[PDB]
Amino acid sequence: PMVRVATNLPDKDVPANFELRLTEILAESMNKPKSRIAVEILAGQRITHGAVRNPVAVIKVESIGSLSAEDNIRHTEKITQLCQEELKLPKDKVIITYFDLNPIHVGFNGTTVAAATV
Amino acid sequence: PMVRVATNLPDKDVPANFELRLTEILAESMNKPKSRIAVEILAGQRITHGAVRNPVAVIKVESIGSLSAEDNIRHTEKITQLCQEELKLPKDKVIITYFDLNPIHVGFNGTTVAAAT
Amino acid sequence: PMVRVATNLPDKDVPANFELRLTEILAESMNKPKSRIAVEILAGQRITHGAVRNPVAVIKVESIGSLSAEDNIRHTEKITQLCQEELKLPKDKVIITYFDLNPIHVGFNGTTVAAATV
Repeated sequence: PMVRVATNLPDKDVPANFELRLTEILAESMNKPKSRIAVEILAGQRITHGAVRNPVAVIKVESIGSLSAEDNIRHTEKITQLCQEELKLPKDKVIITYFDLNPIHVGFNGTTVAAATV
Repeated sequence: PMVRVATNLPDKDVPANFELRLTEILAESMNKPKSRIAVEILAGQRITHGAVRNPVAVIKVESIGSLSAEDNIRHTEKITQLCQEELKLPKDKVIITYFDLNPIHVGFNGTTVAAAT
Repeated sequence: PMVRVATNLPDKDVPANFELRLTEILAESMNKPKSRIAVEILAGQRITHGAVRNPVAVIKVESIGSLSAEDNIRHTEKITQLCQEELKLPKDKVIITYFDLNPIHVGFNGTTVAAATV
């Protein structure tokens, strides 16, 4: 999984261990190994939501599978909870998009995932 | 809807009200509430186009619906016009990608849009 | 094609000609004109992979076509090679996602690509 978290909160408010907690949470929720999870944090961004600069997080999650309708309810609960605890965001200021990728559309280790598997 | 605007133009050239105008324009063009539109601006970025640093804006629009073939002509006209007026970019330096998302693939307010609707 | 390269390597380690080389390589591999290739570099980013801050590159490639199963093997090899030569990344620290866009979903020159073509 590849995760991008963008917030208008300053970097100061995103704790040093946030990426590590998000990695653990998604490893468990998605049944994926930590060694295949990347997290990018962009803080202090110019973001509006509803045309106001209230604190907000916009999150993108890409994965090959583990993104069923039921799975995404669980991932959303867990990610939203982490944002509430660590960033003090309200739930209506956490926006997540999930991209369920075909293995022919992911390169890793010098080839596609499709070309590396049975 | 979630909109990301990246440009190699300096932040100076992207006026303070750009996000607000883009919000209004897309609320009207897509028939969605302003309160459900997020805009991210990344200015002063390291971007090339044609392998040199000519001014460019690269825009991503994610939405559940309101992204039909006909809709996207309209959105493109309006977004491009705003970039012409406010950033002084030519229309061939405004590149937009639209992602039409299934409601099971969007989390908001602690659950998926599908599960809430 | 619209290409986004995010790395936790400092900007210093991403040479000034990286975008130019990537443009040429993808123009050739994807049979697309240089004048329709944009490359964004985000360097010095807060990125973890496997919950560590080891050097990593996360790359997104969007295009109308030129992203078949076979094409993507080739693109992955060439992009990974460039990252090895210029950024000194190991191949298991280069992650690429490919998005194959319908022409109705791309705005360019003030209209959609679909609306501008035969």
